[PDB]
Amino acid sequence: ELRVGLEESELWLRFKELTNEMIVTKNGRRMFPVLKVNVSGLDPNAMYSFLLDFVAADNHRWKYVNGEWVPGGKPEPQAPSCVYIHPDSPNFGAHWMKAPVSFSKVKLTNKLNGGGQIMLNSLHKYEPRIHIVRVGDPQRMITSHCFPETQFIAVTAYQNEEITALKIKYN
Ligand SMILES: COc1ccc(NC(=O)Nc2ccncc2)cc1
Repeated sequence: ELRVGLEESELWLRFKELTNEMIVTKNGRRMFPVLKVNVSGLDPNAMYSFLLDFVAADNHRWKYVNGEWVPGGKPEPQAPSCVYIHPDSPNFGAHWMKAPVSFSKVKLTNKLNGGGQIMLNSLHKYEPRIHIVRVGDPQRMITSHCFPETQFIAVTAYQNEEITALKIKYN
């Protein structure tokens, strides 16, 4: 069976229990933690591309009030459908399964300033989602995994000083 497992889930849950935050900027900002997954049950002989996108978790935005994240208004129009193509794409199942698949280079932005960056809206919650696309397939078969442990709010600046401190402590 195809299995995609989250690497460093215990790390992710340390941020998740504070409510996790990722900085978005004009020129784009790498994530911490980095999304990494382990893969078993691909055809080692076949070729596949790895794609990553970020799904809006809620029909509302968030605000940090008295040290607490709370619903903070009605959402902004959905961010334009940005997909990050893993730079190893396309590759053999053997390649993707031999070591963890890391999205270390993905950049999160609040401006449509190109550069393969992902456009997010500040104060909105997103869930990372990975797609495995089989190359040369007339059925264009795609499998999609979501990672609820990796949920975060996009911010132009950190709200929770504990998050600001965790980020320094573990990075
Ligand atoms: C809850 O206690 C934990 C403490 C540490 C981790 N993992 C961790 O820090 N990983 C890491 C890897 C490489 N560079 C920096 C950090 C998980 C749980």
